[PDB]
Amino acid sequence: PRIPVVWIHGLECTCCTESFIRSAHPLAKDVILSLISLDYDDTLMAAAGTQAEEVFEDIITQYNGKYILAVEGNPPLGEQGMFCISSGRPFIEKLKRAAAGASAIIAWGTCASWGCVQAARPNPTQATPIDKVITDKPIIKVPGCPPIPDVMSAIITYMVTFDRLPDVDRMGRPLMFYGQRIHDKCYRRAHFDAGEFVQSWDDDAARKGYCLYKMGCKGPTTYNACSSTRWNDGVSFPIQSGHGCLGCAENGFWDRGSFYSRV
Amino acid sequence: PRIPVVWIHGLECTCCTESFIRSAHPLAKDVILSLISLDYDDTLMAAAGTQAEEVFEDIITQYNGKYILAVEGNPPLGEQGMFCISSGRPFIEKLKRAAAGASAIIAWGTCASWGCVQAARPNPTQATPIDKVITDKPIIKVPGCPPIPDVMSAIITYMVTFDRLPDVDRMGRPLMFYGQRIHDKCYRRAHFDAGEFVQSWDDDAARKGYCLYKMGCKGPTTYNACSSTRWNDGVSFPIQSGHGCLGCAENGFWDRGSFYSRV
Amino acid sequence: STQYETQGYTINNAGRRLVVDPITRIDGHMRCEVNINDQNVITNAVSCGTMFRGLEIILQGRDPRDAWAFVERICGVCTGVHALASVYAIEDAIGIKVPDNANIIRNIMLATLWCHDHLVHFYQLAGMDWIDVLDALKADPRKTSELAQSLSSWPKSSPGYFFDVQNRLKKFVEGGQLGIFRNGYWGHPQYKLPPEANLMGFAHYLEALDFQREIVKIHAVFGGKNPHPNWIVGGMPCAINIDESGAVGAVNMERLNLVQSIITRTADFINNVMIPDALAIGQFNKPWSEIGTGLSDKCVLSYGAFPDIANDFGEKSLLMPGGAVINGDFNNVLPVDLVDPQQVQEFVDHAWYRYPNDQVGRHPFDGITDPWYNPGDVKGSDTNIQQLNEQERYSWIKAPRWRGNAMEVGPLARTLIAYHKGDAATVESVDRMMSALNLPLSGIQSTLGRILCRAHEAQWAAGKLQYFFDKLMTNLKNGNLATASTEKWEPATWPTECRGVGFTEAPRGALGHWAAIRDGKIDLYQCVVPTTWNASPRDPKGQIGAYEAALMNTKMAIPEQPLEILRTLHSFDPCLACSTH
Amino acid sequence: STQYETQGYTINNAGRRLVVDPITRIDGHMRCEVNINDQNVITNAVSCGTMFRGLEIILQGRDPRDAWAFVERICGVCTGVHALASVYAIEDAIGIKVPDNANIIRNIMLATLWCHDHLVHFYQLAGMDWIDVLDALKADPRKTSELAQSLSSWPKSSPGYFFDVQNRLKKFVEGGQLGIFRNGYWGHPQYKLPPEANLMGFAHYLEALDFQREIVKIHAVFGGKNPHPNWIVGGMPCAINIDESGAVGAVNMERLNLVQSIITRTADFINNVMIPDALAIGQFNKPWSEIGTGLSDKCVLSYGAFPDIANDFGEKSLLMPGGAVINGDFNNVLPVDLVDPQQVQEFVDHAWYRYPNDQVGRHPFDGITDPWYNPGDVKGSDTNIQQLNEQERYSWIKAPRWRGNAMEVGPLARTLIAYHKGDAATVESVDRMMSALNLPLSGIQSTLGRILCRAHEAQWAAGKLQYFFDKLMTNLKNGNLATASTEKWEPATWPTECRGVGFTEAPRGALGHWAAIRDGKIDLYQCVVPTTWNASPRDPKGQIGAYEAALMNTKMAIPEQPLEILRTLHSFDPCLACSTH
Ligand code: SF4
Ligand code: SF4
Ligand code: FCO
Ligand code: FCO
Ligand code: SF3
Ligand code: SF3
Ligand code: F3S
Ligand code: F3S
Ligand SMILES: [Cl-]
Ligand SMILES: [Cl-]
Ligand SMILES: [Li+]
Ligand SMILES: [Mg+2]
Ligand SMILES: [Mg+2]
Ligand code: NI
Ligand code: NI
Repeated sequence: PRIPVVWIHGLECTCCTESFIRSAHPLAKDVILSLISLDYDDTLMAAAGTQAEEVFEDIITQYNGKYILAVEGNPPLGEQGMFCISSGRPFIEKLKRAAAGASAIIAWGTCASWGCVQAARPNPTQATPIDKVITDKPIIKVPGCPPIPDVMSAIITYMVTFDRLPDVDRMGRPLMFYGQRIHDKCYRRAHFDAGEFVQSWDDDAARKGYCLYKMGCKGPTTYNACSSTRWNDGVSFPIQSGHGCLGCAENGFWDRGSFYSRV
Repeated sequence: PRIPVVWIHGLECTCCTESFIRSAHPLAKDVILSLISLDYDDTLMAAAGTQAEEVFEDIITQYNGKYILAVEGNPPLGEQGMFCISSGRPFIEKLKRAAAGASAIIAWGTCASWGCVQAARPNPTQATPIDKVITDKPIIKVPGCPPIPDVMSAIITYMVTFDRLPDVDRMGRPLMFYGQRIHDKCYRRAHFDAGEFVQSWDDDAARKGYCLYKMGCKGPTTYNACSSTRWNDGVSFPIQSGHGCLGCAENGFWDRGSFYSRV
Repeated sequence: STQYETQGYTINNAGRRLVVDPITRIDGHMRCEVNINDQNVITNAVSCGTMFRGLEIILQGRDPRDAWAFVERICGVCTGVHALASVYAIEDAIGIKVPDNANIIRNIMLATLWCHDHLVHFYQLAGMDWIDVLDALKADPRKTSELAQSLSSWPKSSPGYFFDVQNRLKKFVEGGQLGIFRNGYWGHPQYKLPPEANLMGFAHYLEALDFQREIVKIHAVFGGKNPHPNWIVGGMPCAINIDESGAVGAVNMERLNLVQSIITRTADFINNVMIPDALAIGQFNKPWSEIGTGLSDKCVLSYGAFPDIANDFGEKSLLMPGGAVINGDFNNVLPVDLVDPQQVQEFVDHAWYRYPNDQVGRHPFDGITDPWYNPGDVKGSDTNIQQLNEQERYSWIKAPRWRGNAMEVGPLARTLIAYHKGDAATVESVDRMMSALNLPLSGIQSTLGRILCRAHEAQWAAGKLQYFFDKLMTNLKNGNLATASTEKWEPATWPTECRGVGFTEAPRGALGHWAAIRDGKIDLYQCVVPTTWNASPRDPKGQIGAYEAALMNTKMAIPEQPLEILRTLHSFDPCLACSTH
Repeated sequence: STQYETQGYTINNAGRRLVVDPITRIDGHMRCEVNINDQNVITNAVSCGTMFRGLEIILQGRDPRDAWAFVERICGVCTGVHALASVYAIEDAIGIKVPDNANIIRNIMLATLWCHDHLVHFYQLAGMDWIDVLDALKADPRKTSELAQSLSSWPKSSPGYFFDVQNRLKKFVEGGQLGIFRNGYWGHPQYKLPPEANLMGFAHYLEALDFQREIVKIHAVFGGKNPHPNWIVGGMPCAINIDESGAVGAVNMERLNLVQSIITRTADFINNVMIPDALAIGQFNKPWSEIGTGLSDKCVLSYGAFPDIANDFGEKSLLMPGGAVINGDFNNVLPVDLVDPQQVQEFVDHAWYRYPNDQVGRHPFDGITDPWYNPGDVKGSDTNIQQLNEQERYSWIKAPRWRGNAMEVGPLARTLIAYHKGDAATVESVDRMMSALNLPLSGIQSTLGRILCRAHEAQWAAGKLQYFFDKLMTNLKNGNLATASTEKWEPATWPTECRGVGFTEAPRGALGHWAAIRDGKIDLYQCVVPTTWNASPRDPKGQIGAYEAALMNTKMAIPEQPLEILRTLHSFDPCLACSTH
């Protein structure tokens, strides 16, 4: 038997679910077929409507205390929670029901971890991260917009293989992938040290891969694995393709000034 | 019709030929079937003995002045050249005959470019690089022990697509991949600049990916693409897997002191 | 109960009410209700978007150069398309022209998205409406090999392969942990494929799930990552260096070689796996050529996309045609103008928003996004919707109209516009496809037609990837490397007040972003998105949108099992985050 | 001319002389000469290594910690195995014991090399001796599909696939640029496959050329790069961190996931592509079970490899057994000791080197590498050789012997040793293979048998990769992370004078490095390599080595076309850079 997993969705753009299916090793196919039992997921499941409600109720009842709850997105507190409606009622009610039976919770992405774009000024829906609503369960935060595909699958395989949650920093992020800054493992750091900077797009410096600090790179304040593990089977990351880090793994990154203003 | 290529082998270990077939994009299959005509190659060809000699003669006669000569390895001047014998004669005679009909010469690897391991002290065979014997033909040096697979295939695709030789530095190395040092694009540079070094193998610093300078890393004096393009479809490079650079793309790298003495 | 007439339909809310909430195998966040008569035929259909975030509000006061990064997060499924529309809109406002390589690369980014998004929809989202997965356990592996080999040259077809796939599914099911297959519609009488076709289709579902991850490596090379690649106002940030020192720091011959390898593999998969599977669904389900027509024989809309002449958005430049048809008159394809206030307008009389006068429609340069949750009597409470009240406000999606007409957008819409403008390639392709199915042209205006059109667009986009790559390489051979214009990067160079429109064809249909800039900041930012059109609620005349129309008049075999509703809704590829933003 | 008797052969150099120089589809650097009688039967065979570099001379005065990197460059085909032998030798001399995870990772490095080197040999080196590539143009694609599907569950078998491969080959040759196929032996009467089997094997040649690049990703993870990965004295440099800060700088769960993915894919390709093709070659070429026996029914040697108990090189630890057989007595598997001066010795009476007494053999701790190019009374001259003189010195390869006996090493040798020691997995594999061909056990002692044993060993090594990976993960679950011992890393900790032996089984056979350290520097470093055994020249008794013996008594159909000589030589996988170093 495989460990039961329930995956729910609040206010979100689906980027973390899409990132998960990009995994190169293990393939998402093999995670679903061999490593976990993905027992509820609105984006992939056959059943809809009353048949999907029956799956949800049956799984959280039969496996009470024993399933992992994956959460993508967040609950809005505005309009009595009716900015996000599921089966006719506020999403927050489904979140609390699912959390009550879970052994542990994975908060995928900056939305579930912190708030992300819907929580940026002026936050019209009062979007609120999972840990401010669910206060009596272990929550592992895996931030990024979205997190790296092979980081997502590595965290899953760690938990299944070792039969334990990853060790975390003071904010609940796994030490393995969030312990160091982007700028502490960046291949352009030689240029930063030398004062060798891109000053305007497509200048001679940009064509030699010089540092993006003066173009607004937020690598120096951002914790993630993009400059080492990289993205999409190791093919690239934002800086390697010529754009500064946005700071997308960090709480409040949308409201720290323009992406093109210096750290 | 595809461009004729003759590939010959002096004193060598076959590592550059093996590197070529590791190419991820284009596949070596597609280079041989669709981009070039690989008309002579002792490691792959069907014909042997007198039938292989007939191929060599027919190709260099019918395509005189029109083929590219690829060279792996180097000629020995000791024992009248009989440290490397081909068709019962010194290898140097096959090199001179092949070079005379070529439009241009690609010196693959540190052996062909500089000497490599057989030329390290005391150089028992008097192994000598190609450009000290052939002085009247363009020679592009592609050094490394061996060079990176997808560098080899990118140089080939450049030459076919653009119908010209790559621009070179003052040593004859392509600027595209040999213009910068390993240490100028190394992802551990932040640790170098902070004084954060591995001091003994498998210490706490080693387990965090700290800089390998105190373990003998020669990245500061070595020009190649290993820290940006990386090896084997981008999977790794020497430093990323925990060993300092040996300096293997540079002339004389075997005789610069121990690999574990600081640069 | 009441009844009224609109667009040739009789909308009647007598009879049994059925609710489908959640709709699954979409991004999320949709509710559907219908009424059925005593013959189990739909006489009323209600489309509801169940979430809202408010990106149009969040964008106020941002730097226009940053806008693309915010609006890209409207959606991670159609990832990149909102960034493209944003940079187009800001460049139109300020008066910026980009270099030819930046335009070519942006066209590569959009074609890559079309390939990926259309492929994953066919298999992972719509596929299980047509393939009975559990029935695959009854197939003969040798007969499955025989079927596959009769439809395609694709290599992966051995009897041992299909046996191995079948045994993996058997072991998955045997322990009772059916995962995504639990409590499905398996055995419904509208599943018409034989067991061998169900096994072949399931094997391909799994091949597509693996292969889709490779396509987006093109977005990683030019845009850093996928989902959510990076872009700039003025071009792209991916500087090019082929033959100079430091090419290790830029898009070089090795990076371009990787892109070419992905293009070839992507065309091969779509042409030899997806295309034959789509044609086979058509062969075994011909009655669905007459179900779900909706507005597709009445009113269809395309803005056009893929400008081949850099910075020229006119008819001679756009590779994917734009135009509008209304009142079923396909002999007169009409021109679209996104600045004309009498063309695109949005209504909120049946949506959860405030206007000063809800009986009139607002063009997006006059748009208002003032959320107001007000469901009226829903037979429960404000926090317990038992039955939406479609006589009043029932959705977070606004109601867009074109000259007051309700339109369908997306692959079928685009195919009909190009066909009736006389695009020769389109005419030939459509005629040959319908000939092979032994169906009339009118068969394309249906739920089956939406699926066939999407697959033939994936094929078209995979061919255009090679065309665009070859144009890039031609420029590099001629020494033209530029990827960004920075003459107007600094805000001191901008007009004090200006406005612009950015438009394209996203995988789901016509997309526009309307932006007004004042004193260096965003003053207004309004989006009208393809699923906003298709999933629209009603307007002050009671006119119904594309989803509600396509569900009207549909027979259900088993009212409690909504397979026919799912087939038609999934044929549009709904993106509800896009629809509400 | 002369005639003498040795090892049951009559060695006779009267009659017509044939020369094959260059030997191709090897690493390079071999010359072969034979004499044939009136009946086209080989009566004399001469094996010559035509290069030398002198690594044993270059290593003098180097730091022992550096030696692995120099000797790795003996060979890029068997890349890594000389580094492994080196670190073993230096650790044996100094008295270093490595942590369990370093030993497990070294075993993974060796098993990875076995899988890669054996697979590439089967297709790219030996395959064209058995497959007639031009005859593939005559095959029927549907009959090719049917054949492939009768032999294997491998998915890639459609008629369309085989037609596409056939058309690629047809296009390749239609400009008259035949490349690697030019002036081949196509149509020779010894080509016995039907056209459908030629097309199947050629498709597989191309599949293997593509797939082999993936296997070595395991070397890149643990060793940085392939070819020529990195190692250390004391363990491996690839520090592990699974669950602590900074795991992005080390071997972490994502890196281990990549290794697991390669292992599964490698096992699947070997078991479903290489294994059925090797058996098919056997079915269609059964007479080659009686050709090329040589020394394989007389004298065979293995040192043994893959220590499962860290730092224990004894019989209870080694997963691949060691032992020697002489005089055809397979009932008496003898133990091997690499320190005993009466066991391994090298002679130079027929090689281009100086000894104080060339009539005696020297153990490697007493070894001498003093090059002396002296070909004597050749036909032609010293810089233009027409015929080597095998009565005098004729090669850069030294002549190794075991207790004075000439031995065969490599996959067939190891298989015979393991079989006759009673290894259960070996006995089962061999018995099942020979049963499938309806051949007696003695059929393995042959040119065909060498090929079958190599395929057997690729399957064995792919299974052991999973075993070792699981052992690594079990240690990590228990908190055992160590990868290096550094208490004797500094030279001041070493004995002032010490010596050691490092040994293993490389893909081509028994490998040993003998090292002496004095005053912190290498004082002596001698290598005896598998192809040095098999390609050996004669000794003072006139005893012949494995290649010369396997060529004796072979019938040739066409004397001017050396196909039968190539088949037998290629069956040993010659590595001439290894042989001479
Ligand atoms: S590009 Fe960004 S992360 Fe990299 S060195 Fe420069 S500032 Fe730091
Ligand atoms: S590991 Fe080597 S190349 Fe990298 S920063 Fe340190 S010294 Fe430089
Ligand atoms: N395609 C797509 Fe998403 C929607 N609807 C956008 O734009
Ligand atoms: N295998 C191999 Fe190479 C040889 N002979 C070594 O050692
Ligand atoms: Fe993956 S849902 Fe996409 S917006 Fe930033 S994390 Fe959220
Ligand atoms: Fe590729 S042959 Fe290998 S030793 Fe250093 S380059 Fe030489
Ligand atoms: S923008 Fe996000 S994806 Fe990585 S490089 Fe910066 S944390
Ligand atoms: S040893 Fe060679 S492979 Fe690259 S990292 Fe240093 S130049
Ligand atoms: Cl946030
Ligand atoms: Cl050198
Ligand atoms: Li030891
Ligand atoms: Mg809007
Ligand atoms: Mg030796
Ligand atoms: Ni979307
Ligand atoms: Ni070798």
